[PDB]
Amino acid sequence: WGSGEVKQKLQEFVLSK
Amino acid sequence: GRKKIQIQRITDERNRQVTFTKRKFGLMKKAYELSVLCDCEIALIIFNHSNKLFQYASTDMDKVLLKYTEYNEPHESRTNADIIETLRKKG
Amino acid sequence: GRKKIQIQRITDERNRQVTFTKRKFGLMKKAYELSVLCDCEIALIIFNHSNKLFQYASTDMDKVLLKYTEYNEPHESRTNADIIETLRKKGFN
DNA sequence: TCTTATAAATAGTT
DNA sequence: AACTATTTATAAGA
Repeated sequence: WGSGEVKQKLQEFVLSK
Repeated sequence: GRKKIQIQRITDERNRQVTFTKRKFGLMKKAYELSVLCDCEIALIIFNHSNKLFQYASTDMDKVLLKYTEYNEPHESRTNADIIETLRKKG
Repeated sequence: GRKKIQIQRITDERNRQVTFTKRKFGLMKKAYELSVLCDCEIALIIFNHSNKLFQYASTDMDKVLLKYTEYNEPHESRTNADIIETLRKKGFN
């Protein structure tokens, strides 16, 4: 939920579908 | 409970909030129990009527979310509509 | 149930599988009920003991996950340790 | 897979 | 903030 790598990876995963 | 209720939106604001707190805990308690009995890892994400966030993970939300991104195989995915259909079938 | 159980790991493989299927449905049903009664949006992610994936969302999983990534305030966050703490403090009710 | 006896969660009142 | 009668969930049976 905050600025970091986990947030970035989840966002990328959802958007790439 | 003292009476059976219909599963429909509660419009009384106090009752909605009381119900939310109680049932949110109940749901997390059932998640804890499933995680221990069946050796699984669980996460819950909840946005309430005000769009405030509440979360639970049996151990670590970071790990659950990262693993979620790696899973490629077909898997079970259900929604409210599916649950309602199962309840019709159950009668 | 026909007999009282305690909350501990099930070692019998068959019983574990049966219990998992039944309690997984029960958990998703409670999520459905909370979502409708209280106007919540809910996602549930479950990895079983072999790390097979099962999911539920009240309406749309992708919407809930993206809202999670957009949230930029402190909020209530619980783990099994918190649940146990609440149980230790609560009454027999 | 469904049913049944019994335990757990909760609706209404306080 | 607690209480309890009842509805709902489920552990073991069919």
